[PDB]
Amino acid sequence: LQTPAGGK
Amino acid sequence: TSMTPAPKISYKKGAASNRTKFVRSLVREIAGL
Amino acid sequence: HRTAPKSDNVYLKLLVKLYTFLARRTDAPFNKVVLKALFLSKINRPPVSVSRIARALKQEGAANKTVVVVGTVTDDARIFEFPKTTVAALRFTAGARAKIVKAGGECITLDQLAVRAPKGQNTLILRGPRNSRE
Amino acid sequence: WKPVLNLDKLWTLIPEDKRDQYLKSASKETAPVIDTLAAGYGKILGKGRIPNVPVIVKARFVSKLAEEKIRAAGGVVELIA
Amino acid sequence: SRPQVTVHSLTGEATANALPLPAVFSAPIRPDIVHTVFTSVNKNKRQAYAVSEKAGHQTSAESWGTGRAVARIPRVGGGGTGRSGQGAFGNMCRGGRMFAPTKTWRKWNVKVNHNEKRYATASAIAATAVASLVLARGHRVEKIPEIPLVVSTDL
Amino acid sequence: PILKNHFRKHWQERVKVHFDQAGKKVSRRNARATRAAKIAPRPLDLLRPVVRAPTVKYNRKVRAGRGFTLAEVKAAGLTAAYARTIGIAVDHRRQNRNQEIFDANVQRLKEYQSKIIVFPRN
Amino acid sequence: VTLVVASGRNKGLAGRPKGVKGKYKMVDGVMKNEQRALRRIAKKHH
Amino acid sequence: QVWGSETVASSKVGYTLPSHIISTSDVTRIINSSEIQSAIRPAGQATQKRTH
RNA sequence: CACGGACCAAGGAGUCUAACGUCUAUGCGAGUGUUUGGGUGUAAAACCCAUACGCGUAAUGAAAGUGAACGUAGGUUGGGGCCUCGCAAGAGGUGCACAAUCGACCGAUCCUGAGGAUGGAUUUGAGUAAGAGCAUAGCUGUUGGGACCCGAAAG
RNA sequence: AAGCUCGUAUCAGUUUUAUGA
Repeated sequence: LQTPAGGK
Repeated sequence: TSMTPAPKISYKKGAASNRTKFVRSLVREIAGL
Repeated sequence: HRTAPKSDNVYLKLLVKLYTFLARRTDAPFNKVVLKALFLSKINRPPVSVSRIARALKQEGAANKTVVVVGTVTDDARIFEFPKTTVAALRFTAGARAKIVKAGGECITLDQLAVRAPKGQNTLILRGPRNSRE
Repeated sequence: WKPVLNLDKLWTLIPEDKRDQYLKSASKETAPVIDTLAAGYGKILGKGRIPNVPVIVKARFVSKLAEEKIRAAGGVVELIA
Repeated sequence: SRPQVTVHSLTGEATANALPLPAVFSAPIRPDIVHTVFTSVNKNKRQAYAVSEKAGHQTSAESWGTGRAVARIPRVGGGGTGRSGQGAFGNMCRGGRMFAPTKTWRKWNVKVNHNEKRYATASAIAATAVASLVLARGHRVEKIPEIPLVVSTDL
Repeated sequence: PILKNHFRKHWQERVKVHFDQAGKKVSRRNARATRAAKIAPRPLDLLRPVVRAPTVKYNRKVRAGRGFTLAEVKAAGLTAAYARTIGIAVDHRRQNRNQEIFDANVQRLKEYQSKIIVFPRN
Repeated sequence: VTLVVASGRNKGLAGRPKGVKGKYKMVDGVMKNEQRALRRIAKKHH
Repeated sequence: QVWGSETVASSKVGYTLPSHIISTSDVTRIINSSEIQSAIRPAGQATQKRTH
């Protein structure tokens, strides 16, 4: 629900 | 703008409390000095 | 004085090989200075900003000259208008490449310059600020 | 905390795809809103001239000369609340 | 235009479909960069080795002192063992501590610049479609049609 | 010309070298996979609020908070005790003073309540 | 204090020789090299 | 798509394939150019005759 | 002189790391550094990455504070190259980096009295004067670590 | 050792002439 660290 | 926050413990700081005033003074006279 | 450069880049070795030929043959003092400059180190060839090229074209009677940099050409934010000339260098920073092409001119290599100016005609060699840094 | 910003830059904060539209047809009242607080710069300083294009500056602090140089170009300096 | 590459079928035939070069093959082929990036990258999958901390210290040796017509090296005390009265604690000594015992906090992994790493990987792709560097590297590639070799997606 | 070397103590006893960086990343991903295998339909983390950082330096930035409030949860139209069962983190000690932060959080809660599918106890 | 030269029956001992005394100095050839170089320093810096 | 070109971006954040510092990989070809050979002064023997 | 050396085998001594620095190489370049982490992985490899952070892009003053273009970024003196003329020597123009001297702006420093104004003179700085750095690697230097290897009158 | 100039008229454990107590 929080925007993740890194690249999706 | 401000949003008028909820009251806390020491904002009604020492709320009078008729009973504890009575109890402190009740022990004061009994215990001596 | 140096025989072979400290560089291990094979492409820099090819440009050195090219200009050793032209410096000993054409007997023009252009190629001797260019070939001297390719033997220098990183601290000894400071980058030439696109601003210094702009100055060199504001220069009196130096409008349609082909500017030659033997270091690297770097982008700048302080300028707003850039002239329409051909710039020859080893490497162009992505921003400076963009700025030179957008202005209308060409950004060429050093071997491309060697075809265009074998005796080093109509050229102008700029070097970057050395003792400005420590 | 006070990171400084020169007027010589001043346009790096605007993305480079927008800069062509702003630099061409320099019309007053329709200026780029340059946000320096979000950019990560406290004070504005002057290192050189900008073009005649109008500029909106929003900052915690500015210099006298940096204020004057935008005013001469025809732009406002908005002191933040 | 970037020439064209004839895709081959799984049977081994020239399919009429031809594809342009992806401009990765037109990167600078740098032997020096690929080398100096490779050494650093090859160091990365590496486990720590170290000699034991207590190796050569589990001994209660002590020097016999000067003036006794024997070496000044620390010698094992006690008696009736053969190990008693024989040199310990030195790099020169048998069953003695090694010189500068190997540690785990030696640098094992190598930090490399990311664009430098990508430079080398692009150059490496660029050299796969050379056909003479492919022969220099090894790879029996004489009896094949063209390089870069491309096969259909059904593979 | 300066340099300060803190190697006067018996430093060689306390040297931690993190060889297990690659091992511990795998270990946390296995932990997440296990937790998501036990908490099947649910995300993996509670719904966290939007919050303005303190100090003159960072008050430009907007960050994750711990929990909402009893105020933001009530204004959204639900109770704190029920919000926790739906996976909304609740902060009792945090206060509401800024209107923009408040409204952003209420809309974050409201959009969350539209997107969810709560299972019945049967 | 008596100087015992470590040769023959005195060469290579852990402790005391046959010579009965409270204090004694066990003494080498390598001891000469040190004490000569400890005089070369002393006779120059005094 | 992975590496980019003249048309496509990169798919990598702020990446472009490096530029050649020399255009042609062959130098002898560049020596044989019409303008260079016209500016070049004539070559010697390559190997010298032994006088005295 | 003195000290070591009966003979042979095998072992046997400037190593690793941290911190800071010079030089060189390489990538990018007013920016630079992925590897704290997250994603991914054929699985300690490799390959991607959001948000910040570090150093640099601005200094000065004790701090409060203020904050670098009058000029084509400045005049004069030299200056590799290049350009025009020269059958050549040579003359002139342009002058890159860089070096000397006279100036403009920033900073603190006094008269002028418009309160602190327009202008006046220096002092300070590893200043501005159209950036040059960040990162990795190599040779290496200094300092700290058992620190080139063995040895000390011990508490 | 490195960079930047001039590869020169930059000079020399020397002689001469003149100036010298």
